[PDB]
Amino acid sequence: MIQQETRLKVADNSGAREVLTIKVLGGSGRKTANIGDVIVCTVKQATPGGVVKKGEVVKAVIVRTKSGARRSDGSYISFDENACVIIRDDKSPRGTRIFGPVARELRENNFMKIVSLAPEVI
Amino acid sequence: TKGILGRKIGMTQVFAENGDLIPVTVIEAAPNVVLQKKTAENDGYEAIQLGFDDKREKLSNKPEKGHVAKAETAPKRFVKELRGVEMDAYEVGQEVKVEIFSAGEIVDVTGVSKGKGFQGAIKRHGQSRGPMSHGSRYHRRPGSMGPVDPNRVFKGKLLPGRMGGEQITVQNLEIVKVDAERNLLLIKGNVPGAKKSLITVKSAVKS
Amino acid sequence: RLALGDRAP
Amino acid sequence: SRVGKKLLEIPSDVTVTLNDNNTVAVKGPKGELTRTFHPDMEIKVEDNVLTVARPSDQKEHRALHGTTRSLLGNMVEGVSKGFERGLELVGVGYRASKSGNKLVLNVGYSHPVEIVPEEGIEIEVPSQTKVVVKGTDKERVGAIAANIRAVRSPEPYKGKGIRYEGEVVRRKEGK
Amino acid sequence: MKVRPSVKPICEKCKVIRRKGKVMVICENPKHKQKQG
RNA sequence: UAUACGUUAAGUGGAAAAGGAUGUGGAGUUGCUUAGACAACC
RNA sequence: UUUGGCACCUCGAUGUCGGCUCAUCGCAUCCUGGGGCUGUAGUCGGUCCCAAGGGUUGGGCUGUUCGCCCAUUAAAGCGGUACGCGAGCUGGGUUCAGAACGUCGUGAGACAGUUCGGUCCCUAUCCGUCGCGGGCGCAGGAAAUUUGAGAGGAGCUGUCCUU
RNA sequence: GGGAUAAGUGCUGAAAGCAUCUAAGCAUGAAGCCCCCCUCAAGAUGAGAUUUCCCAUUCCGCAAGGAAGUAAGAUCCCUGA
Ligand SMILES: [K+]
Ligand SMILES: [K+]
Ligand SMILES: [K+]
Ligand SMILES: [K+]
Ligand SMILES: [K+]
Ligand SMILES: [K+]
Ligand SMILES: [Mg+2]
Ligand SMILES: [Mg+2]
Ligand SMILES: [Mg+2]
Ligand SMILES: [Mg+2]
Ligand SMILES: [Mg+2]
Ligand SMILES: [Mg+2]
Ligand SMILES: [Mg+2]
Ligand SMILES: [Mg+2]
Ligand SMILES: [Mg+2]
Ligand SMILES: [Mg+2]
Ligand SMILES: [Mg+2]
Ligand SMILES: [Mg+2]
Ligand SMILES: [Mg+2]
Ligand SMILES: [Mg+2]
Ligand SMILES: [Mg+2]
Ligand SMILES: [Mg+2]
Ligand SMILES: [Mg+2]
Ligand SMILES: [Zn+2]
Repeated sequence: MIQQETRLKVADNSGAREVLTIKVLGGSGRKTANIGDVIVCTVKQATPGGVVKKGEVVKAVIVRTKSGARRSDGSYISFDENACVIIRDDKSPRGTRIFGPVARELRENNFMKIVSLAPEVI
Repeated sequence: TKGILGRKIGMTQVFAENGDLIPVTVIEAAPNVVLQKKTAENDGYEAIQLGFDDKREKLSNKPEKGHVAKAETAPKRFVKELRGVEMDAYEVGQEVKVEIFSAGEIVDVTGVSKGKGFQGAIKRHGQSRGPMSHGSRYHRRPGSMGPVDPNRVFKGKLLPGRMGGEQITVQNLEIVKVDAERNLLLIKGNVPGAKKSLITVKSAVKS
Repeated sequence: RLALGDRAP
Repeated sequence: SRVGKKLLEIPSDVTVTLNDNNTVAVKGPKGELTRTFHPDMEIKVEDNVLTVARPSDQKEHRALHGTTRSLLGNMVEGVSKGFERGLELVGVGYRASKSGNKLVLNVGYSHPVEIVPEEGIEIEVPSQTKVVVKGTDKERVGAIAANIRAVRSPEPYKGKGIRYEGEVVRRKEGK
Repeated sequence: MKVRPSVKPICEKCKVIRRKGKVMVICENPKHKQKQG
C-alpha cells in the first residue's frame, strides 16, 4: 500500500537509493499502489556517479511491499520493506542489476526483464 | 425463475479443483413445501407460496394450521412467495429441495441485513469527519443542513437514525456445492444477515 | 463575544 | 393541383376495389395493395379510368388531391410492372451475397451485416458487388433500398460504400 | 449545418424550404445547408 | 358554452429586438401567356 | 455571477472574506453518448447542433478567491443557492484595545500600507430534516401472505488483447 | 435488453407538371425520457387482494342503541438476543 509521499528503497543499481512517490498511476483518484503497479516518483537519495540522479522525476515499478499481496490459492506474500525498480516506458529496468527477492506478481504484469534479473522470485 | 428458503448457517471456505480458495456461505434449506398457488384468475398474479422450517404445534395458531391443511404439512415458520415461476411445474404440497440448484448456477440471495441500531452520519452514510485538531469542534457531525434560501431542509438531507435491518439482495452469486443429504447450498461469497436468519435463494434475474 | 461584532467596520 | 386533375389508364387486369372511407384495394398480376385515403377526397372509376376529384379548393385539399393521384398512380404501376431500386457496392473487398432470405453485406466492418427483407420486398444479388430490391410498393422498395445504403453510405474521398444505381457522389480530394 | 437567425440563399442553387415550422436552406453544396435557430 | 361576419394554428393568445423566411388573409400595380407562356422533357 | 448607479427592507444588530462539513439547482457542456459542416485521407482536430444520466484528481506557493507551477486524468466545466452553509466547525485574513517600520502630521495621532500578538456565547418551543413508537380509522373479530397507485436508489469511465 | 423520442438521417409524397424528410402517410435515431435492476409502499381515507380461523352468547331496551361474559386471537408479567 504505497501512496503519495511514501518513500521506497530502490532495488536496483540505477543510481537512485531512495525515491518519494509522486503519483500512483492508473486512474483519477487512485489512492494506493501495490506490487506490480507503476508510480511516478522523485529521487531523494542517489549513489554518487549513478545514471539516475537526485531530483529526477522517474517511473518505477513496485517489486516488494510490507503490505504484500494475496494469491488466488489463499496464500500471501509480505516483505520487510517497500522497494521499487526505476523503469523506462517499455517496462525495462534503467539499471542492469536487481537486488533482493521480487514477487511473482511481476510476471503477471509483464515485467519480464526485472523477473529475469532478480536473484529470487517468490 | 426458481427459488428456495433456508437459514444462513455461517461462512467457511472450500478449495476449488484449480486450488483457488473460495469463501462460501452455508445455507441450510430443509425441503420447502408449496403451501398455495396464487393464480391470475383468483389473485390477479401468478405465484407460489413456499413454506419453510417446521414450527412446534404450541407456536402455531388455528389460522396457520388451517392454511397448511391443503399442503398436508406441519405449520411453517417462514412463508414467502415466488413470482415468475413455472406454475405448471408446482403442486400444493410439493417439496422444493436444494437440488433444484446445481454447482455453477448463478443465484441472487436476499435477506435482512444485520441491525446496527441508532447510527450517526459517519457510519450510516459514509460521510467525512471534520478535522480532529487545528481547533476543530466539528468531528462526527452531519454537515450543513443546506442553504438559507428555502427556509427549510430539503427531503433527503441524510442524518443519524436506525441503520441496518433492511432487505438486501446480492446479485450473481455462484452455487459452489449442493449437499442434498444435509440440505445445504454452499454459495460463493457473503450474503446479508445474521446467522440463523432467513435467506431466500433465487435464480438470478439478470441471467 | 466577538472582537468587533456583526457587520464590523 | 395539375397532378390531381390528371386521369390514369387502368390495364384490364388491374381491379380497383373500394370500401368504407375511400379505401382502394388494387389487385393485379404481382399482388394486392390496400391504401386508406383521406375521407373528403373523391374518387371514381369509369371505363377503366380512375380519376381523383378535388372536393374543395383549400390549400389542405390542393395538397391531398395531388398526393391521392400520385399514390393511386404508383399503386397501379406497382401491381402491373413493379418497382426496383438498384444498389452498387464500391470499394476493395466490398461484396454482397444472398443467404436464403437474408442479404449479407461484407462492407469493410469486422462483422457481416444482415438485412431481412419484409413480406412483399425481395432482394436480388446479380454481381457480388450489386444488389437489387424488387417489390410492388414504391414506398416500401425505397425504404429497404435506403436501409441497405445506410449500412455503409458513399464516403467522399474514394466513393467507397453502398450507393444507389447512378447516384452522384460529391467527391472530395484527400491530399 | 449552419444554425443561425439569418438563413438565406448563399448561392443560386440554394433553395429556401420550410420543415416543421423551421425555415431552412438546402443545396447541393452541403456547406450551404442552413436551419433557422 | 349569445348572435353575425372575419382572422389565427403559434397554446400565438398567456413577456423581448435588429434581422431572417415560397406561413397565411386582404388590397393594389405590373411583366408574360391558346401568334400557346411558366415547369418538365431536344 | 463583475465593478458600479439608486438608497426601497434591516442600525431597540439581517455576523462580515477564505477554507471545512453537507449538498442541491441552472446549462451558456469540461468528460462520456448521438450528430451536421470541415481548409474531415487516416490518426488527431476545428466549428456548430442535441444532450444535465452520471462523472469532473492529488500536491507546491499564497489568509487568499483567483492564479502560476508539479504530477496525473475520460475530464480536471462555468455559474446560482444571503459572494449556499459560523444557534454546523475554523478564525489565517479582514475588524477594537498592545507594539513596531515606512510615510504623513508642529502635535495628539493617521494610512482597504506593512508587521508580531490578540475572549467565536446559546439546555431547540414551532416548522423543517432523519429515525422510532402509541392512537384511531379502513361496516364483524382475528393470523398470515400479498398487488403496486405512488416514492426513493442506481445511472461514471480507463487500459490491454483481438478484428 | 424493450418502448417512445432529441439533434440528425430518411422513404414515399403533393401543395408548386419539377423539386422537396411533411402538408396526408411511413421509418430510423442519444450515456438522455418511460421501463427493465434494487428498496420502501394501501393513512392509495381511492384505506385494495388472496388463504385460513372464530361463530352468531347473555342481559338491558318500544326499538334505535347500551352493558356483560367470551370465541378465534392477542397482551400484561417473565427468560432473553
Ligand atoms: K399559452
Ligand atoms: K444595520
Ligand atoms: K462561530
Ligand atoms: K441563524
Ligand atoms: K413556526
Ligand atoms: K389496508
Ligand atoms: Mg477527509
Ligand atoms: Mg474535540
Ligand atoms: Mg417556503
Ligand atoms: Mg450572416
Ligand atoms: Mg405565451
Ligand atoms: Mg428618495
Ligand atoms: Mg429586534
Ligand atoms: Mg444546450
Ligand atoms: Mg456580489
Ligand atoms: Mg456566504
Ligand atoms: Mg447559520
Ligand atoms: Mg487573526
Ligand atoms: Mg516629522
Ligand atoms: Mg483602515
Ligand atoms: Mg500608503
Ligand atoms: Mg410505481
Ligand atoms: Mg385490507
Ligand atoms: Zn448554395
